[PDB]
Amino acid sequence: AMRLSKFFRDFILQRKK
Repeated sequence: AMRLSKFFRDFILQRKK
């Protein structure tokens, strides 16, 4: 699974507004 996928995703979800 990893915490990577979510991690930069957590970057992503804020980038997409």
